[PDB]
Amino acid sequence: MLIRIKPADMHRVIKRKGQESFNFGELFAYTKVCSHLGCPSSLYEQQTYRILCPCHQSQFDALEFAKPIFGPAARALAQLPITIDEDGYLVANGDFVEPVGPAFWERKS
Amino acid sequence: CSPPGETASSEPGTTPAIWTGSPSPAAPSGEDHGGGHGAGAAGAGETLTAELKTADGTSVATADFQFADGFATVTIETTTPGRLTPGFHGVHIHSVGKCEANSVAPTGGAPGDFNSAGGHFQVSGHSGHPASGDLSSLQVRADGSGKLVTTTDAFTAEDLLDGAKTAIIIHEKADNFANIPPERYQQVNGAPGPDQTTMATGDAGSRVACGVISAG
Amino acid sequence: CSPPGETASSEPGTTPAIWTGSPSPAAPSGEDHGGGHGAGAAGAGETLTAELKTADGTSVATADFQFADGFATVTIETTTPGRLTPGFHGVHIHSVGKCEANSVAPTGGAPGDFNSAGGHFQVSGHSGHPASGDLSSLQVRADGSGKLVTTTDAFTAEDLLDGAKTAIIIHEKADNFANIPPERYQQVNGAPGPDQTTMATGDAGSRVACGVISAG
Amino acid sequence: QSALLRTGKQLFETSCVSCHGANLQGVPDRGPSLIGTGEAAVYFQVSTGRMPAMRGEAQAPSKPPHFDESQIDALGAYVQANGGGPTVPRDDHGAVAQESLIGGDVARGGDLFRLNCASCHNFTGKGGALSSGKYAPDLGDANPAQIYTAMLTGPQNMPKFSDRQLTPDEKRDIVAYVRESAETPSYGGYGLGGFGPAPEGMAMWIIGMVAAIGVAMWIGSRA
Amino acid sequence: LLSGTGIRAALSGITMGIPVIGTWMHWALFGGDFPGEILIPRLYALHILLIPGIILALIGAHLALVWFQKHTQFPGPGRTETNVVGVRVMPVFAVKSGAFFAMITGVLGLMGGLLTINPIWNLGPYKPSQVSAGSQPDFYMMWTDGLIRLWPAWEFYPFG
Amino acid sequence: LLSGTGIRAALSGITMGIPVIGTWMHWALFGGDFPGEILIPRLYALHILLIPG
Ligand SMILES: CC(C)=CCC/C(C)=C/CC/C(C)=C/CC/C(C)=C/CC/C(C)=C/CC/C(C)=C/CC/C(C)=C/CC/C(C)=C/CC/C(C)=C/CC1=C(C)C(=O)c2ccccc2C1=O
Ligand SMILES: CC(C)=CCC/C(C)=C\CC/C(C)=C/CC/C(C)=C/CC/C(C)=C/CC/C(C)=C/CC/C(C)=C/CC/C(C)=C/CC/C(C)=C\CC1=C(C)C(=O)c2ccccc2C1=O
Ligand SMILES: CCCCCCCCCCCCCCCC(=O)O[C@H](COC(=O)CCCCCCC[C@@H](C)CCCCCCCCC)COP(=O)(O)O[C@H]1[C@H](O)[C@H](O)[C@H](O)[C@@H](O)[C@@H]1O
Ligand SMILES: CCCCCCCCCCCCCCCC(=O)O[C@H](COC(=O)CCCCCCC[C@@H](C)CCCCCCCCC)COP(=O)(O)O[C@H]1[C@H](O)[C@H](O)[C@H](O)[C@@H](O)[C@@H]1O
Ligand SMILES: CCCCCCCCCCCCCCCC(=O)O[C@H](COC(=O)CCCCCCC[C@@H](C)CCCCCCCCC)COP(=O)(O)O[C@H]1[C@H](O)[C@H](O)[C@H](O)[C@@H](O)[C@@H]1O
Ligand code: HEC
Ligand code: FES
Repeated sequence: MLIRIKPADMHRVIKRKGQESFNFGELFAYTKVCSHLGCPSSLYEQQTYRILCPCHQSQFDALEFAKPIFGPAARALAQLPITIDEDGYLVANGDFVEPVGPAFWERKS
Repeated sequence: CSPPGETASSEPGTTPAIWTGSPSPAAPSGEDHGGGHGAGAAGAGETLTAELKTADGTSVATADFQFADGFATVTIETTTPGRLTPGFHGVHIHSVGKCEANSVAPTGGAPGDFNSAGGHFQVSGHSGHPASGDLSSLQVRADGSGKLVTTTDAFTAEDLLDGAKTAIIIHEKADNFANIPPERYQQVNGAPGPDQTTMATGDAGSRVACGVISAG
Repeated sequence: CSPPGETASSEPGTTPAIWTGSPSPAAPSGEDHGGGHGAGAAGAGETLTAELKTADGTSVATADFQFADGFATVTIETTTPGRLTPGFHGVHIHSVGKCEANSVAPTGGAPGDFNSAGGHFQVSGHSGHPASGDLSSLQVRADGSGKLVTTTDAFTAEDLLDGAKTAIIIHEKADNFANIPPERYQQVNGAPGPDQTTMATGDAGSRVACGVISAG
Repeated sequence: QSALLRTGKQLFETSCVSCHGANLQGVPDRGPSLIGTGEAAVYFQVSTGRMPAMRGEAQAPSKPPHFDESQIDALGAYVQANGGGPTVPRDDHGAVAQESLIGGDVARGGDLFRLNCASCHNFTGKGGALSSGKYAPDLGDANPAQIYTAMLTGPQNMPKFSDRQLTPDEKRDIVAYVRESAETPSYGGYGLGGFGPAPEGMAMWIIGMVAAIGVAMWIGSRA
Repeated sequence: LLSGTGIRAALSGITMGIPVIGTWMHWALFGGDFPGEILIPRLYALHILLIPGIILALIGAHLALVWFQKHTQFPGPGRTETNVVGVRVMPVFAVKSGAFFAMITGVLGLMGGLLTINPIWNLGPYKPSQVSAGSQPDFYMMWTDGLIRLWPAWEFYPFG
Repeated sequence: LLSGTGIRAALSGITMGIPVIGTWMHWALFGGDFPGEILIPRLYALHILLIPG
């Protein structure tokens, strides 16, 4: 999910380690797959900047790095590094710095 | 427990740089190629464009000629709706590709868009009859547009990549080539033959357009 | 029992005729587009070829003219390897499309491939300078091939689709258009002006090739 | 070649003029005329040995060749000169090509084989039966040149596959598939021939069922 | 290729030739023409659940009938129509039946290893245009196929 | 859509979660990653023959 943070609310953004430059201006790309059991977290709420997952009602604070601020999720959504290539089209400026799906035993190392 | 890695208040970041993707080494075994042609030279391919500008930098026209199956197919599109007046223009291939506003290769007056190192840019082994150094004409109506083709293949893609970049220079005359034969017409000095300068290349007033054919 | 219908020894039969498939009706109405163009006339499209033949009935050149995006994107290829000699054949557009071996529309000498009803086939409203009827020199070297184009769009597909079919006629002259200006050169009668016959269209010796552009 | 033609003629005159009459015209009701058969036909047929044929029957069976490669070439050259026709493939040196006829693609070769060859031969080139005493033989003995020439000249009751019908690339692919299917080991045990249902049912009834019945006779008591 | 050719022969041709309802049975089994897109799923259901379920039920009935209608025996010294001479289930019969089961499954495993059965990889994918020369069913349907082959091409053509 | 997202959550997520053998169980059941092309045939077998039996 590519979300456009409002310019007024761009000052409330808190960035993760190694993900400070991931956002392209006011464009933030976060994996849709919920960090808890992997359902898409499609329910984006603007004016609250909360990415809610319908499967188990977990909210991730998009303003801050997409960390879960409610519900079963405990890990933040992986943030895609984005930029613009030649011709101005949006492209990924790399790969996720962490595994993106739901967590599993061989993770966080 | 909280995940080991979270939160970064310092290091605000930077705007991502413009992405510059690299050609695929894995997916492509080699380098993808575009136009295909014999290209009996260092290599030009079946794609060659050019922009003929004006004395003030305005785009007079945009030509494009490339070899496909041993015969060069070409086409020119008018760059402005009124680049050429309601008349005729003579297009000639000039050996010097510098589409400058005014230059003089020899010691003499520097005509407008006269960077050519002589008349028609004939072949290396041909310097007599009007070889490929002469191109097709450009007739402009009240509409002021250019689109038409001829069959001028004394030079090919191999000959195009010569020692110096060539150009197409369009002056504002018709195509006659001493149409007054010696039987009836006569020269200034009384001789019935034609003029060497006129026979070498299409000679007219100040050049109207000039465009380098070095993939301009 | 045995099948009711069998064993017709008589009526030996006939060879099936050559199949002439009918076009797909509204059911499979899908068909390939024949070419998009402005078509400011009864309709010509973006596809039109022609064969410029010689006085001996053999093809010399093969021209192609058709609008692509409002401008004619044309191309000409020599149909034989020795059609044009080592020199510049002067192309021109004749209003009369009959590529006859020798004809004379007016009352006078009938030059070879002189079926044109005048000089250069200009536009209907243009009869002065060398409009789209005029064309420059296309060069064939010792190889004997012709392929090179210009920007001559005083007319369009609508103008080409005129009352009479037009033709591309290549004589054996270059494109100069009175390269000897009146300042220095003089004519037969002493007047410094140019010749009307030479100015109207490219005048040369016997015509080399001629081909009707009516989808020849 | 002059001497090759002479050798082919000498072999022909003392081998087959009784049934392919001298002048290569066929003896009515003993053998067809060899005009137009070509060198490929001679190579395939004589190398497989069918041609030193000592009976007129439903089908000419294969047999040990009666001529060595040089004599095969001599006979083929003689027949080609007399009639003129298809020629056997050859490699750079000049010998009959064997490895060069292995097409690169094997899936394409197998598809073509199934569409055209398996029709009568088998799924994997084992033999097949035909109308009246005829039969499509197993292809496991044939070498790539023999397979290619068999396609090129329909030997007997076999459709003649011209180069136009099966481009030499397609024939090379079919040859590759034939050799691969012939030389490939049976995965899963002993492929009982290549025919599934019949050899499998016989092996059941003979190996598994006799084992089961013998074990039952051992366990139980006759009465 | 082999088994699909067998299906095309038997299930399609025989079913569709039946006079009054042949085509109706064919279309209702195949969900339409022969290569209908439901044939194999339907056969899969029939072959993993429906027919094996009926076979299991009938085997249960068979074994229960054998069990409670005491097994018959050949005439012998002490064997009469009103007694069963043999061995009791527990000590001897059960052990020997289990051992026989072990040996039968051993024979089946040995043959699954050592003998190749149905090399489908050799038998290309089914295509109506392709066929082999063998074209036989398993030995249990071989008698039906042989009947098809041998019967002397007698066809009747009633009114239209 | 509903049943697929339910499967993705329950089966896939909770299977991958299991500490020592979770990912192995997931790969054994789905024959690969979650959308493995054997999941529904396997469930069909389990549902019409195995579990009903
Ligand atoms: C419709 C019909 C049955 C028509 C007649 C066709 C038929 C079965 C003819 C007989 C075949 C025979 C026996 C041919 C030999 C020539 C002949 C007829 C000789 C005279 C017969 C005679 C009276 C001999 C004296 C004593 C006698 C009866 C000897 C019989 C000899 C034989 C062949 C005995 C065993 C029977 C046998 C193997 C018959 C062929 C049937 C089948 C289905 C074999 C299956 C089978 C095949 C076909 C494989 O290719 C294969 C490849 C690799 C591993 C396994 C197998 C395999 O199991
Ligand atoms: C790569 C790969 C997947 C490989 C594996 C292949 C695969 C998918 C499956 C096969 C793998 C397996 C599990 C194979 C072994 C199968 C198996 C259970 C074998 C058992 C045989 C065995 C190990 C015997 C050991 C020797 C021993 C001490 C024997 C005495 C104790 C035993 C085991 C007694 C068993 C008794 C037995 C067979 C009971 C069967 C139960 C059933 C269904 C019916 C009982 C029953 C019977 C057996 C009658 O005969 C009968 C006759 C007349 C009327 C009624 C009945 C009746 O009700
Ligand atoms: C009791 C349980 C044990 C079961 C037997 C298990 C045997 C295991 C063998 C070893 C492992 C598997 C080897 C697989 C490698 C392999 O497949 O084995 C062929 C051999 O094949 C043959 O000839 C047969 C040789 C004879 C020996 C085997 C005979 C066993 C039979 C009798 C068992 C069934 C019982 C039937 C009873 C019959 C009587 C009925 C009354 C050998 O190659 P080849 O010979 O060249 O095959 C040709 C391709 O090349 C070539 O292209 C191709 O075109 C073909 O020509 C092909 O034959
Ligand atoms: C799971 C499915 C189970 C089945 C359930 C569904 C079955 C429904 C069947 C009834 C549906 C209607 C029948 C349609 C089709 C039909 O059956 O044909 C009729 C035939 O009536 C006749 O005259 C025949 C009698 C005259 C000849 C006397 C023959 C005696 C024979 C039968 C004795 C041999 C029996 C031996 C049995 C052997 C058993 C083997 C094991 C005439 O044609 P018609 O009804 O107009 O249908 C037109 C198409 O013929 C037309 O080709 C098409 O173009 C359409 O227009 C269509 O509408
Ligand atoms: C149907 C399937 C049924 C299962 C059958 C198959 C199961 C086979 C499992 C064994 C296969 C080998 C394990 C591979 C994977 C593995 O497990 O990770 C190991 C883990 O060892 C450790 O240190 C862990 C101990 C240290 C922490 C102490 C933790 C105590 C916990 C367990 C207490 C909570 C238990 C609660 C139970 C709750 C139950 C819930 C109902 C270390 O990694 P490694 O063996 O090098 O494997 C590399 C990948 O880690 C690497 O990401 C990859 O890149 C590769 O390089 C790979 O090779
Ligand atoms: C029934 C039609 C038929 C088809 C179609 C057919 N074959 Fe044959 N094939 C035969 C017959 C019959 C023979 C035996 C010819 C002879 O013995 O004279 C034969 C002979 C052969 C041989 C010679 C084997 C040997 O050892 O002598 C080979 C190899 C072969 N075929 C392979 C092929 C190939 C490759 C194709 C390409 C599709 C093909 N078959 C298609 C029937 C056919
Ligand atoms: S599946 Fe998204 S929060 Fe649980």
